[PDB]
Amino acid sequence: QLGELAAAFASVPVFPLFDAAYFIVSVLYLKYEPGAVEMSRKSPFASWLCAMLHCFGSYILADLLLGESPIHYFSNNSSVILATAVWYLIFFCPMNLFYKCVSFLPVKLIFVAMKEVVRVRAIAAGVHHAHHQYHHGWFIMMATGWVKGSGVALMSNFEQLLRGVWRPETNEILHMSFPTKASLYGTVLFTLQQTHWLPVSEANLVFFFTMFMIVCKVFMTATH
Amino acid sequence: QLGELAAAFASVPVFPLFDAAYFIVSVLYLKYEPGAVEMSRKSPFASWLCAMLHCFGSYILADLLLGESPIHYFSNNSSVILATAVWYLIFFCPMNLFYKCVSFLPVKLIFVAMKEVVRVRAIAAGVHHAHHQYHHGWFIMMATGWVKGSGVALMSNFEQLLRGVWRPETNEILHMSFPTKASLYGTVLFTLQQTHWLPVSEANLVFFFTMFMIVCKVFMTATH
Amino acid sequence: QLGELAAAFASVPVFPLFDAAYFIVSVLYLKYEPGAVEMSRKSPFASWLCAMLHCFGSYILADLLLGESPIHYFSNNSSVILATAVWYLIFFCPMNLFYKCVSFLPVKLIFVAMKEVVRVRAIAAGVHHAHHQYHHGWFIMMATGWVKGSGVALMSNFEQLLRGVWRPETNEILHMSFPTKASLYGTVLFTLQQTHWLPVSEANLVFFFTMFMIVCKVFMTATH
Ligand SMILES: [Ca+2]
Ligand SMILES: [Cl-]
Ligand SMILES: [Cl-]
Ligand SMILES: [Cl-]
Ligand SMILES: [Cl-]
Ligand SMILES: [Cl-]
Ligand SMILES: [Cl-]
Ligand SMILES: [Cl-]
Ligand SMILES: [Cl-]
Ligand SMILES: [Cl-]
Ligand SMILES: [Cl-]
Ligand SMILES: [Cl-]
Ligand SMILES: [Cl-]
Ligand SMILES: [Cl-]
Ligand SMILES: [Cl-]
Ligand SMILES: [Cl-]
Repeated sequence: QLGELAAAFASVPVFPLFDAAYFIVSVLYLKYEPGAVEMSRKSPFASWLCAMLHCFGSYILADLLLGESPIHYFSNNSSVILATAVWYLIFFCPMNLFYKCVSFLPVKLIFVAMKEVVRVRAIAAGVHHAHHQYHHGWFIMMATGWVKGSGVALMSNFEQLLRGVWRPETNEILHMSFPTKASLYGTVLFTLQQTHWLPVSEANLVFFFTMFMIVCKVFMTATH
Repeated sequence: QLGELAAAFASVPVFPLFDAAYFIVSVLYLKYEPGAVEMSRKSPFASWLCAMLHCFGSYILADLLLGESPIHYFSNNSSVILATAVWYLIFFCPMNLFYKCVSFLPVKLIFVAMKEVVRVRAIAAGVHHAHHQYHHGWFIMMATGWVKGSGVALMSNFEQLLRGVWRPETNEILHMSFPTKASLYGTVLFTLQQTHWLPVSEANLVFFFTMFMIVCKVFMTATH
Repeated sequence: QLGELAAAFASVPVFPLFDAAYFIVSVLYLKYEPGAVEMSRKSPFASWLCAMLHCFGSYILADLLLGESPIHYFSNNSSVILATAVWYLIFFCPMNLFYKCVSFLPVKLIFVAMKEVVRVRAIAAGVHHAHHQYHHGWFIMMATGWVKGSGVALMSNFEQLLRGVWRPETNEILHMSFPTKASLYGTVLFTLQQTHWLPVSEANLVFFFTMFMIVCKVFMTATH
């Protein structure tokens, strides 16, 4: 009955709870960046735009690669408003109370695990979306699923440019971090599953690969 | 009978007279930039391409955001040729006579006022165009109308890159100028008018907001 | 019977032999770049991505200008695999034997001449493709044919950025090289031929302009 459990796991509604955890962890990483708090005070619109890049950068990159509107996902008003509320509560909550609650390690590890549920589902969705437009475009499937999982990391050089920072000596492609490298393995596995060369159901691959990302990210977050 | 006057005001043909004033003021600002005259002598094609960015950057940004061809507007041959003639007359007219005529303050203030007529119409057109593709995409309407009014300012970091200049410590989003900040207020007003939440006709909003931009820009130009 | 010869010349199958020569010369130029060999050892994926930019940058730029998927051409699996094999054989062949064979001057000059056959055909294809979408878009035809011939040269500033290099003081538009400047003349000639204002058959223009590029590039390669 594992496939019955994996089907319910791979079909959980990501909105709004799982997307909220994705937004919280992403905007928390934004606040950790240098000058982010100062930027939210002096340039609040640029700070909000930076948070939208962290929350929706995966959709922006996928739409750019597929020749679609890079802000197509911003038509989902509920998701944009929810991400805006997360950005406001993390940077402007009185007593910084929202930051204190989500940074609590037992609460943070749960949001980190819920973010990996959204990431793996986003990788598979990128492969399936590209396959619908190119039935045999294996390199397009792998590229689309890769940026859907890496997200804002692949546009870090220009996320820094929006903040007024320019460090061209490195990029996430020249030196991949763990989520970027893991999303590359993920988009290859989901592409092979699309080719029917990887004999496994799509729900089982979502379940097993999400648990791999959950165990890795929770261990990496709790260690540091 | 104000709505009768506002209807005639909001429907004036921008081509070619009002677009010419838009091109003249934009290329004049290009010539004010450092090394622009030297660039027109040593790299004339790059100088012409820079002038097209100042004349058509609003259309380039809007088409990029909506996933359309960024040079789609360059199919309008009459507008491209007219902008090319303005660029040639400003940089290469014998005795620099064309520059002397358009830089005359009474003539320059008229071209500045006529440019604001094109800008406000461009903001409203960006909101209406985005609404046609997304009936409830409020954030897409606001983004499209914003870049239609700001124009080349939002791509200043890469307009400088084309000229061989790189100043990443600032950008028009991190520190907005007046036209960029005013276009943000304008695209919100025209979006609210599209939502039918702002109880005012589209022609009255075009008339009142253009006069606001005309008064501000003419006062800012005559002061300095 | 020249038009009979020019028709057979302008219709030779570029795949796979002529495209292979295009890939070999392009990846050879990549290996000549600073730090390229070191990059292939420490960042092999970024090195492969760099080689795809040299092999397919003309298609990436044309699809970007026309608002199509910038990786649309990567659906051609045979071409991507062939370019990947060329990249692997140039950087990782035992004894560096593949590099030694293709760098042999009599063999290199043949691959250089075969690359110009692909470039001129790519320029004409860009003009014809843009004309199909814009029957009278002369500036769109010229821009599309230009990037189809220049290729990765017009994106050199960002090909360097992928490698961790940033030299913004110059670009291929501010200071054109010979292939970039020749592709600009080529796309104007093929556009004029599309307008029916240049009284010459499309096959004769392909034949005469390819021989011009072959003579120039072979002379430039053998001299240095
Ligand atoms: Ca498109
Ligand atoms: Cl940083
Ligand atoms: Cl602000
Ligand atoms: Cl998704
Ligand atoms: Cl997707
Ligand atoms: Cl098919
Ligand atoms: Cl400057
Ligand atoms: Cl030039
Ligand atoms: Cl418009
Ligand atoms: Cl528009
Ligand atoms: Cl609808
Ligand atoms: Cl270099
Ligand atoms: Cl790697
Ligand atoms: Cl082609
Ligand atoms: Cl093409
Ligand atoms: Cl037509």
